[PDB]
Amino acid sequence: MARGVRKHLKRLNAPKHWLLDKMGGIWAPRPTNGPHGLRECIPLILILRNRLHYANTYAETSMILQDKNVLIDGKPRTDPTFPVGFMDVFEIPKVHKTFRVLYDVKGRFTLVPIQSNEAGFKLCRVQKIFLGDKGMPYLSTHDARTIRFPHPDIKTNDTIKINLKTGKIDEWYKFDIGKIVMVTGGRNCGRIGTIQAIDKHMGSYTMIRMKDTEGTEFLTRLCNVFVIGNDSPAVAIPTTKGIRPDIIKNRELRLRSI
Amino acid sequence: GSFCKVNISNPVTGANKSLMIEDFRKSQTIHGLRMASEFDGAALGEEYAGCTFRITGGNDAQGFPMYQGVLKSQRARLLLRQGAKCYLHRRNGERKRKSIRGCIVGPDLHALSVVLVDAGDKTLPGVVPKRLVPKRASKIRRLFKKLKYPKVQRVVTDEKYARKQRVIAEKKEIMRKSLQQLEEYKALLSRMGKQHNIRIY
Amino acid sequence: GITHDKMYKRSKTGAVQGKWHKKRKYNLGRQPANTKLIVNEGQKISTIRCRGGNIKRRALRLSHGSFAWGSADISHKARILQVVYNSTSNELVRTNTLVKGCVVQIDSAPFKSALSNDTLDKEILDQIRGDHILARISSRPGQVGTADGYILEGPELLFYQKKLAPK
RNA sequence: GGCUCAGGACAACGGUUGCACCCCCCGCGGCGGUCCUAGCCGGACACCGCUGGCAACCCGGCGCCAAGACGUGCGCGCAAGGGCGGGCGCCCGGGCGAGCAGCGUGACGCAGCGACGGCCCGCCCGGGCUUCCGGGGCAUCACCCGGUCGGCGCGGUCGCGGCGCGCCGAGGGCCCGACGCCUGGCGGAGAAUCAGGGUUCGACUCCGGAGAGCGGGCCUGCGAGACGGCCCGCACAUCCAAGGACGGCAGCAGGCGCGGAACUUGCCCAAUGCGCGGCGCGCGAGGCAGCGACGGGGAGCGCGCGAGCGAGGCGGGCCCACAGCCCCCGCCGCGGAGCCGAGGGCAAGCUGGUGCCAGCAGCCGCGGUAAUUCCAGCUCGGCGAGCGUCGCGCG
Ligand SMILES: [Mg+2]
Ligand SMILES: [Mg+2]
Ligand SMILES: [Mg+2]
Ligand SMILES: [Mg+2]
Ligand SMILES: [Mg+2]
Ligand SMILES: [Mg+2]
Ligand SMILES: [Mg+2]
Ligand SMILES: [Mg+2]
Repeated sequence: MARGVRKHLKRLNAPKHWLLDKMGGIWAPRPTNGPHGLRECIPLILILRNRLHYANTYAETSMILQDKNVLIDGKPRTDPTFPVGFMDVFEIPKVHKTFRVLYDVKGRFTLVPIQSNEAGFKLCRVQKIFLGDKGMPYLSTHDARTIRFPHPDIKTNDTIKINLKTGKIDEWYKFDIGKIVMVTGGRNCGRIGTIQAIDKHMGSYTMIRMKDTEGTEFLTRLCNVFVIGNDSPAVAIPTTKGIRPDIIKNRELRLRSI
Repeated sequence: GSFCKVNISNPVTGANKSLMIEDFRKSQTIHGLRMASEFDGAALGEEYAGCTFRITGGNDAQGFPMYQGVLKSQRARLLLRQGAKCYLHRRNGERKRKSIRGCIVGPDLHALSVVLVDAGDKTLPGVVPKRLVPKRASKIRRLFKKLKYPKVQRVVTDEKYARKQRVIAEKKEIMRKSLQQLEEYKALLSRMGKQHNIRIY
Repeated sequence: GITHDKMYKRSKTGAVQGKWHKKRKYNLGRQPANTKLIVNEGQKISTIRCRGGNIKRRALRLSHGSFAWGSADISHKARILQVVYNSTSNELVRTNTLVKGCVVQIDSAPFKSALSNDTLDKEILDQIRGDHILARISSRPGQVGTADGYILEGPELLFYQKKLAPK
């Protein structure tokens, strides 16, 4: 029974969707606390070193971050272990590359290059409405951001559009049947579909049923259902519109690419 | 050995000196005296008569220091806390048990620390030079190769004033914006109840 | 030292359980404050550094407290005279020890200073005309450093009056 | 972080719940109204100078000086706790499955922040306890428990709770195996074996738990009942200029003892990470090398009538924190097989000795003049850089 909090992370005990190599080393980076937690995030160095290949070692990534060449929602971050999460903005001005962090059909993080018209905001999921000091209403989001004095019409599990420049709401999407959603956890991560039923069980989890555009149907709990607009997506999405292929189709694709 | 290394320090002029004693009959008057106890120098007729001394400390034969409030003529062990005399800590909250000689004076001593408080007219081999000068602004204001001088402190130049004014203005505008936001939210909610702490006064 | 761990107890069947670890600081305890009514003298309160840096204060001696008359909504600060009843033990009463639930006598001066004539609860007015008023303690000394309460009335007043009348 | 498995058998542990009984540093985002010299307040110590004790370990006295240290504190009422504020059969917003939060008002109390402004709130990781199921053997252990079971009240705790105390009543568990005793008992993910069903093990790589000679206690700190932190008893151990002082390798190497059994008292932070930080430092974590027939994988001691090819040696590259090693380019050139057995199970037979002796033989059996079985030579068989013997597990 450890006397205090943990600071290390063994490579084998790291999350699977990070795709770390077994023999790369004994250790893995331990993300620091921030907007996203350990199991729904990814350290900055992994993106800067094992994905874009701009750096070959820890020291290069540290130097780059100190030089303040990377922006995360308009605020330069110098922490090599800063956690990056879903619906983030990842812009590198010195190479005119701007990406949005999303989930692929396989259930992994991806960078979707975006335009300037939609790179000044982000979508947030509201999880809690509480009264703070002096009875002032508040709200919290999945990225650990608190807003004061919100519109009464906003309820839990809704989606919020906040401008990055200032940090103010402009519009919100209600949680209802017939609204396009994206799955952010479980066996169905990265899929896109439309809500068709909402079944609530007293004292336990609420289940959400959605249908894929092709006609497929799948189930998931409400804790990882993310509205990304009405009917049509508000933001850009990867090339494939959240359609998971079968093993046979994936094998055909692999053989074609070989 | 059988002696006592009496060290004399003059605080008015910052001069100190030491000498040796080879007897106890002479120091019998010194016996039974505690710290901060007046001891007339007439015991030492060698240019010390008529001068009032004060006992400040000393080291026993083995070298153990002397502690004020024990009230004893032999050494004893106690658990010493942080910031106490005769103990150097290593960890922040660590203690130690070590021996110390008693406050009361006796023949077992080997070194005696004494100070001069009042003397006669006669001057003795035992001016105060100042290797350093005051560094705070208030101190110097009260009091009055290379050129090396201390850097002054507690001086309020131009940029300190600007910083304080900026901070005050920032706090004021923060309060004003919060008040405005509360007012507009209150103007809204015309069709619902509300529960906030009303500012008093 | 003092612990509230369940590892030193028997099981529901009466068996003895084995000791599989040493003592832990999560499960510690401390000696009671035993707050004493005053009746080098003065109010004394101590501070305790609890887990997480939080601060807890236990009163060792006190003499005053705030008491509220709910029916008429009259609250004043009064002096406690002495303890007269306790549902746990007579020894606490003899020693004049203050705990939550103690029944005490407070001075009537603050409450007779006004509304001694207004037609309120008759059973309280007679007490007001005297010198002491029966009251109860609602706070927890030893945790917050205060001894507050309320003036009795209703069935509980009759209960305690019958309890302490024959004595 | 690293080491180990002593203790512990409705416990630890694995999966599944909950806190409307809880605490939480860094980090991220908010928030920021403080009752009654502010061109900027006050005093100290550290290092250091002078002077000294003591074998060592340790410290003493006097003396000017600094703060993002300490203390006081300018400021638009604000910490904790306490009294009162909903219903008339039930159900049909800040928020819930759930009367939970916040607020108003009457009394107390002036906590925290403030000499370059942060008290407070939310998330996050982590912890504490908690629901349901699983969780070794012995019946030459059949009845067991007496804070043991429940209720009331207080105290203590971060917090619920017989957690502790006082009073009251009596209960709780058991052949669907209690209680007691034993274990050469850490648990799981997993490993060995092999038609299917199963049996045995599970110190060791990942997770969780416990410990730092035995037994206890405690300070600092958000966080420790910490041991490369302190105090005590016990058992060991070291220096002594005899009055005194002082230690904890189940961390890396190394040594003794024990045993059937187990490696260098090496180099480096260059890679993976952690700590503190701007152009880096440190890390016996970790990496590199050395010993290494535990063990696993790939080639060879020739082919053919002449050539060719390795091992090996000498130089140049590449690699390397530096050195190796692999691989590549030139010149010269060592080709080396053992361990078991030949009566049967079980594939493989002729001479010379010995004479129920010496010896072989897992079992059957041989040996007392041809010994197909002992001891030797020849020949032959199996596996092969490996073969055989002893113990354990599966079959
Ligand atoms: Mg004030
Ligand atoms: Mg200060
Ligand atoms: Mg054991
Ligand atoms: Mg472990
Ligand atoms: Mg431990
Ligand atoms: Mg310890
Ligand atoms: Mg340690
Ligand atoms: Mg050690």
